[PDB]
Amino acid sequence: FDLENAVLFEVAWEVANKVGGIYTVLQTKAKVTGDEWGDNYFLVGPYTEQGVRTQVELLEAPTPALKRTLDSMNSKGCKVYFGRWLIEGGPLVVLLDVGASAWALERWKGELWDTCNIGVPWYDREANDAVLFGFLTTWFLGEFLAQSEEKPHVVAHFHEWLAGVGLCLCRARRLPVATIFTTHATLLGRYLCAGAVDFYNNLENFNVDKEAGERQIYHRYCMERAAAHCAHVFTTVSQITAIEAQHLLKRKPDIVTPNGLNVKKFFQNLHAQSKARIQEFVRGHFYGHLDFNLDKTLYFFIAGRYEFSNKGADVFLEALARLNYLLRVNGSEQTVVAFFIMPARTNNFNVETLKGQAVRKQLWDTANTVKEKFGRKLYESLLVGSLPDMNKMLDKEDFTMMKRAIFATQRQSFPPVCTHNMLDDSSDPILTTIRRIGLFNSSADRVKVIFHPEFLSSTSPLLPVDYEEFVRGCHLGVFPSYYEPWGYTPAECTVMGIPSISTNLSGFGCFMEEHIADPSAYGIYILDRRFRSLDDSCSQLTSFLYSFCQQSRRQRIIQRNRTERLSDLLDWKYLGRYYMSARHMALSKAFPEHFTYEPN
Amino acid sequence: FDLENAVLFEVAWEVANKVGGIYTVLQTKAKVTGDEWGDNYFLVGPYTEQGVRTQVELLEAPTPALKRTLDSMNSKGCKVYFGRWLIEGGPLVVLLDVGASAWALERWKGELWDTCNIGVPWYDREANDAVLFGFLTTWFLGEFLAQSEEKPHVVAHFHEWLAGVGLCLCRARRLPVATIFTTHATLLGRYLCAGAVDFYNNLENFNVDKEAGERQIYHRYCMERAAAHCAHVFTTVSQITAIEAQHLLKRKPDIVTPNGLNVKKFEFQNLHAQSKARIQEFVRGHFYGHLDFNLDKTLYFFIAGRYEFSNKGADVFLEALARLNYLLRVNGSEQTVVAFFIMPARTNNFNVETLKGQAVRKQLWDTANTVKEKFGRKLYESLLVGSLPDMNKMLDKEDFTMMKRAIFATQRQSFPPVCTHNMLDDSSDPILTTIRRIGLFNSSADRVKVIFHPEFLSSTSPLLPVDYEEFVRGCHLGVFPSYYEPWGYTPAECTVMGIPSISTNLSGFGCFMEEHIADPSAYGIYILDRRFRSLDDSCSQLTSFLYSFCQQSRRQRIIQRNRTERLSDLLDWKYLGRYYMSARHMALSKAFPEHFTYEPN
Repeated sequence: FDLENAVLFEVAWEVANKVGGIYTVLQTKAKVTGDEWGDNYFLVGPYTEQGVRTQVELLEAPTPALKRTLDSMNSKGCKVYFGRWLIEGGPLVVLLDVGASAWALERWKGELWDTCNIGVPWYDREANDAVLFGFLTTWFLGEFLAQSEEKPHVVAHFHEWLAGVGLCLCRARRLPVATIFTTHATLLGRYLCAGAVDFYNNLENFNVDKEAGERQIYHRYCMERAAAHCAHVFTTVSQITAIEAQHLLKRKPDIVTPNGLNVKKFFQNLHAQSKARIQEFVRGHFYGHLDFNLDKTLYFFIAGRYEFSNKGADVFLEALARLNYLLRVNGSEQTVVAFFIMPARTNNFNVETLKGQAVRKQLWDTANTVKEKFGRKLYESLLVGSLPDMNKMLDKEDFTMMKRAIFATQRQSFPPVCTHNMLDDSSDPILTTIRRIGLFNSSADRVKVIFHPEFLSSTSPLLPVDYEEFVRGCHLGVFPSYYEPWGYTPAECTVMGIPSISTNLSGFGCFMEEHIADPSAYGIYILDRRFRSLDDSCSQLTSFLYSFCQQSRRQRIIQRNRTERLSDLLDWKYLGRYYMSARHMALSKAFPEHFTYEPN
Repeated sequence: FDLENAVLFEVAWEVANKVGGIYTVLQTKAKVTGDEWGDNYFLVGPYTEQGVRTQVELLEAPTPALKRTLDSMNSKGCKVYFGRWLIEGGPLVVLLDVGASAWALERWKGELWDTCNIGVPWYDREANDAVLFGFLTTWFLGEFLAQSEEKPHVVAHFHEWLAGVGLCLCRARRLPVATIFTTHATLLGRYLCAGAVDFYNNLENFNVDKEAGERQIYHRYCMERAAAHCAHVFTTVSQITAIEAQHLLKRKPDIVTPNGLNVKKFEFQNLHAQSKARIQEFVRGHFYGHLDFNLDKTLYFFIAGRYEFSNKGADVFLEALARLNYLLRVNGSEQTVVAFFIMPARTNNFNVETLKGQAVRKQLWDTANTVKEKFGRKLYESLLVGSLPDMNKMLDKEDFTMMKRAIFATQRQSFPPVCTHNMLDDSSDPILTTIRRIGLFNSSADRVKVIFHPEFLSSTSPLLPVDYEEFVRGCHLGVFPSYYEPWGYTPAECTVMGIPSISTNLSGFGCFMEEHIADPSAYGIYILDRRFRSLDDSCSQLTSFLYSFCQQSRRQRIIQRNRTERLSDLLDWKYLGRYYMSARHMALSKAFPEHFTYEPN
C-alpha cells in the first residue's frame, strides 16, 4: 500500500500521440495519479514529431539515475526523449522513439520468439512498432533499476496490446517490477462483434484461437493474451469487458477498473442557451414547415463514431419509428427531434439546409428592421402621450419587407433529414433506415430526424454550438450500444446534466447498474441487450423514449437535477481509488515480503 | 356538482386597489375561479382612478339584464363602472365608487342601524368607506336579481371584514343570494397579539367584547363578527386563524380555505447561483477589510415581510442568531452566517459607510478588470510572437499605482455597519437595540454577521438593485419565526421559489405544512412549535434548526432545495381551488337547498 521508493510507469501507446480514447484516459488520470505518486509518475509512450512539437516540453532528466539511463540508451543509439507532458498535473513522460528499427529487424524479434514462442508478421506495421516499443520499454525499466543503486521496485502499468509486449519481457527477464495490465478494450471483441452474428450470447461458446486465426489477428491476440497471463494484476475497463476477457483472454480481471473523466466545471444556464441555439437551427431547417410547438419539442441525440451496429443507431432508429407511431395514435402535442451527430464523409452543407438557415436569417433581419421602426414609432407615440395606434405602426415599406419574408418562408418539399449532403446517400446506414422506417419529416410526423454528418464545431454556420454546448442543449441522449467497452460519449453526457439512455452491453451502463439501484429516477435508463433479442430491445427502448416523452416539465427538471448528483460516480478521484487498488494488489503480489497490505 | 345558473360575485376591498395582501389573493384567485364560473364571475370592488387606468380596461355589459342593472345604478346618483381586469383570466369587474356617498350619512348609515343595530363612528375612514361599499354591493346584487329573470343561484363571496357590511345587509334584506364570508385575518387577533402578554394560550379566557371596546375598535369587531354569524358558510384562511375565529368571533369556521399562489415564479438552477453571486458582491463590498471569512462557505439567511418585531418574531431570530454565533465560535467552522433582515422602516438614505464600502468594491472590481484587460492584451501579444508571457514584466508601472490606490482604499478601519441605511431612530430601532444587546456587532471574531436593510429591495436602489424575488432566490435559507401571521405570504413565496423556509405552528402556512407534510424537516420546511413551547425554549429550538442547516453537507443542502421545489404544488391554486369550490357548493346547500343540493366531500 505504501510506496516508499516505488516508481509507477504507465506504459501506453497513447502517451503523447492522440490515437484513441485511451489518450483521454491517460491524460485525465494524470492529475490524480500525480498527487499520489508524486514525481515517481513516469508515462512511457512512442515519441511523435507532432507530440514533441505541441504537447511535450523536453526536460533535463531530473532523477540522476534516470539521466544515466537516458544517456546510456542514447549512447547505445536507441532514441529516448525525456520531457514533461504539458497536460494538467505535468506528468514526466519518457517518450521512447520507435525509430530504432535496426535492432527490431533481427535482434528484438529473435529474442521474442525464443522467449515467448511468439512472432510479429512482416506485413503488420503496428505490431512491429509495438514489439520495438515493448523491447525499448522493458530495456528502459531494466536499465533504470540497474543504473539506480538501491533499486526501487517499480509498478509498470501497460495499458493496451500495443504496450503488452513489454509485460511479457519484463516477467520473462524476471525483472523485479510489479505489473498491472488494463485492457481498455478486447482486441478480439471488436472483430467478433459485427463480424459474427451473435457475439455476446455465444461469448461462452467462442474458440478464441480459431476466430483470431481466421481474421489474421492471431499474432495480436497472442500478444494480448500473453500479457494477460503475465500481468501480476489483470484489470479491465468494465464488467462487460471483463466478461469478454473471461471467455476470451482466459484470465478473470482481478479488479474492475472503470475509466473516468475529470468532471471539473462540466452563473450561465448552458441548457437554456444551448436549447435556444438548437431551436434556431430547427427553425431554419424546417423552412416554414413549423406547424409544431417548439416549447413542447424535445431533442434527443446520439453521437460518437459512425459505427451503425456497434454504437447501436439501429435501436435508436427502429425505436424512433415506433415512438412516431405512439405519438401519432395518441395525438401528443410533444414533438421529438432526434439529432444524430455521427462524424461521416460529406461534400458540403445541403442546398436546402443552407437555404433554410438563410431564410431564418432573412426572417430575423426583417423582424429586426420592422421591430426598430415600430420602436421609433412607439417611442414617438408614447412621448406624445397616446397609446400606439395598431394598424398604423407598420409603414407600406414594412409590408413589402414582410411580404418578401413570408414569400421566403414557403416550401412544398418536406424538410431535409440530413444537414450535410452525403458523398453516398444510398450507402449511409442511418439515412437508409430513416427512409425505410418512414421518417421523411412530413408535417404529419411527430418525430423528425436530423442527421448531422460533420463533427459539430463552433465554426459551422448551421448549429454554431460546439459539441459540448449542443450536448448541454438536448433534453436526452440516446446511446444504445452493442459493443462499447466503455461508453466515453455516454459518460460525457452524464457528467453534463443530460439524462442518457445507455445499455447493459455498454461499460457505462454496467457501471451505472452496479452503482445505482433505481436508475430511471437518476436518468440513466439501461436498455438491456445481453439477455434480450434485438426486436424486444427495440421495444424496450421505445418504452424508455415514450416514458421520457410522457413526463411533466417538472418531472424532467427533477430527472436532470438527479443526474447532476451522479457526476461524482464518474470522477477520477473515486475511479483512481479503483486503480490505486490495482497498483497496491500488484505491489503486494510481486513483492509479498516488501509490501503485504492487501485487505479486501 | 353543476352550477346551471349560479353567478359568482367575489366582493372585496382590494379588487382593483393594492392596499394589502388580500389583493394578491384575488388577483391570483381570479384565474382558477374564472374557469369554474365562466363569464358569471364578477368582482365587486372600490373604484380607484389610478387603479382603474393601470389595471382595468372599461367595457360594456355582456348581459341585457346587466345593462339594466348598470343603468339603474348610474341613474340614482351612483357612479358604478364596469370593465375587464387585465389580470390573468380576464374577469369581468364591477368597480363601484365609494365617492358617490350622496346620502350615506344618516340614510345608508341610518338604515344600517335599524337593520343590524350597528353604528359606525364619524372618525373611522375604513368603516365609513365599508358601509358605503357594503350598501352599494347589497343594492347592486339585489337590483340585479330583481331586474333580471330570477336566478335562484347567485353566490356572493365576501373576502374581508370591510366587505362584510354587504353580507350583513344581504341576508337581512332576505335577498336569495348565497353569501360566503371569508376572514383572511381576525381583526381582534392582530390587536390582541402584541397588545396582550399571552394572546395565544389565553384565547378562550379573553372576553372579546371588553378587549374590542378597550381598543376603540369595537365597531370594526362587531362588523366582522356580524358578517361571520350572517354568512351561511364561514371560511378562514388557516387552521390557526380558525382557532382564533372559534374563540374571538365565537363561531367555528364551517370550512377552512387556504390561500394559494401562482406557479409562474420560475435546469433553471442558474438563479440560486446568479442571485448568490449578486448577494456575494454586496457582502464583499459591505465587509471590506474584514474579509477573512470564506465567501463560498458563507450562508445567507433572511427574514422579510412588513416591519413587525413581535409578529414576524424578529426577536426570536436575533436571539437564535446570537446562540448560533456562540455555537459557531466554540466549534470552529469555515462557514459564516450572514443574516439579512429586509424589513421596511422609516430611514434616511444609505449610510455613508455602507455606500463607501460598495464604492470601494466597485473601484477594486474596476481596477481588477482594467489590469486584467491589460494582462490579457500583453499575454495575447506575447503568445502571438511565440514567447513565454514573462509575468513579472507584464504589469506596467501605471497599473501598479492604480492597484496601490485600490489596496489603500480597502482599508479595514472600523467594523462594518449592521444597517445599510441610517435609521431615523437608530437608538430605539427594535432590531438595532437587540443586535447591540445580543452582541452581534459584525466583529471580526463573530461567525454571524447581521445586515439590516430597512427598505424593500428594488431595482431602482443604487446598492443591491435586486428585485425581492431575485434576492430571495439567492439566499440559502429563509427564517420566518412568525407569531401572529394569519397566512404567511412571505414564507409561501419562498417555498414556491424553492428556498427552504422556517415556519411556525402559529403561522398559517406553518400549520398548513404540518397538516399536509408528515415530516416538515425532510422536505426543507422546518416547523417551530411556538404554540406549545415557551419563548426561550422556542428560541433554543430555532438555534437547533439553524445549527442543523449550518452543519448540513453541501450535497445535502442541494437535495433539500430540490425537495422544496416539489412543495409548490401544495400551495398552487389548482390544488387549493378544491377548498373554495367546496365552500361555494356548501353555501348553495345551506340555504334554499331544493334547487341545488350537493353531499359533502
